[PDB]
Amino acid sequence: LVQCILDNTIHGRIDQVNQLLELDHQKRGGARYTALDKWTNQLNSLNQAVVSKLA
Amino acid sequence: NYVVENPSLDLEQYAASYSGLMRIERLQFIADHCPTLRVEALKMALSFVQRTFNVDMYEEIHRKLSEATRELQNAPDPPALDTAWVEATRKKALLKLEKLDTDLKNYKGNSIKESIRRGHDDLGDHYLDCGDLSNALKCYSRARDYCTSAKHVINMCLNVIKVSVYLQNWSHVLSYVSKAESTPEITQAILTKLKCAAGLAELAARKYKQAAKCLLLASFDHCDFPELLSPSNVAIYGGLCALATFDRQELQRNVISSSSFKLFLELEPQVRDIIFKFYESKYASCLKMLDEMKDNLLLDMYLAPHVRTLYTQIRNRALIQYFSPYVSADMHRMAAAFNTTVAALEDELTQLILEGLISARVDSHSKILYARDVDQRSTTFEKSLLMGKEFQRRAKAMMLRAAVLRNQIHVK
Repeated sequence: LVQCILDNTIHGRIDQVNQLLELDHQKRGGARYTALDKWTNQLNSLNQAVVSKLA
Repeated sequence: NYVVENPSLDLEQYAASYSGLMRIERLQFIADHCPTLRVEALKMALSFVQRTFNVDMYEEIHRKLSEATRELQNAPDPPALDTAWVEATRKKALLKLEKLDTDLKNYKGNSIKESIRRGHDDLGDHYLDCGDLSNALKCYSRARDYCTSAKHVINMCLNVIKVSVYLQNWSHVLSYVSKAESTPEITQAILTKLKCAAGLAELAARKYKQAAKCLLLASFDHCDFPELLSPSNVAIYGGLCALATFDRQELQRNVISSSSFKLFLELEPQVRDIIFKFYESKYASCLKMLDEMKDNLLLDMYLAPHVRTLYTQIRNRALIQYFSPYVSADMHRMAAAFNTTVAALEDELTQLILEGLISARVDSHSKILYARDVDQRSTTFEKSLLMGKEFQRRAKAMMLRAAVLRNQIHVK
């Protein structure tokens, strides 16, 4: 299991205390909010830099 | 700033593998950095430096050996330099050097470019043997002026690299490697030698990624390369740099595809086993053998500070790779994956979290390391609200700035 997870074949992680293998189901299927957040911060900081330079 | 104590270094093999001024420098480094063995190292160094008519470094090594012998005469309670060596060596060296100079300057009156280049290369070799670095550099430069063919350019590059290695002018080494590689349309394997030189120069300049990449392309067919670096140390350097910089998939791909580092790891089975345990999550044995290689190569010509940084990076990467496949890992088990204690592992994990690239939380109650997987939305909303507050605050500030300018407000 460790070798498989190291090879990125398994999208999951191991709980050795309880002899357990927990997989990240990643059923959300999103990652659009990450792009939105990057777009939000980069351009708002871009706007702040432009306003400071223009004044 | 350096110098440690460690036994079990094999002086004979390490001295015989290298040869030339490189061997002299390595023997001097081993003697100066390894006490309780400096006696035999200095004796062998003086025995070999007497060969090929050295002058000043011979005086330094003789003084060091005399001091060491005097030290030996007081602990269990100094050799003569045979100053006739000065006379005979100086006489013979002067005679042959002036004969060669006369021949070369007569050839300069004959005006042949290739002959002048070859004579200047011979003069540079003679000066390097005599212990004249700057003189050899000037001879090799007057040779570089009179180049005719691609092989002449290659020989010039090799000579300049060899000289600047001793001069520690690694910038010249890198420039000449680039010149010898990029120019002539990038059985006789010269590119392997050039890549070895570039890799060693980069490692001496505190570079690990590009140095490892250059070493990976070095084929074992080169075999004999004693003027710069022995194949065993080349394998050690490549393995250490790859372990420190290349992650698991990159490690596997490069080592397998190179097919020459397979042989190199065959020469050095310790590094091969360490890399295999790194891939197979056996970091305890990996790091104990790493400490063994530590004590073994702490007195290497160009390794010590670089290898210390490499080992720090190696242990950090080992911890990062070990915790990565787990969302809730017991710190007892993680500490048992090495000889470290619970407290030291906890401190190292805290330092890694502070630096980053582990993304973890330390539940010190049960000593379990929980990975951090935070929802993007909660972080996104928090920083978006902070941005809006900052935008409003900057909106106020710019709004304020228009006040002092429209109403002409300033210090009189």
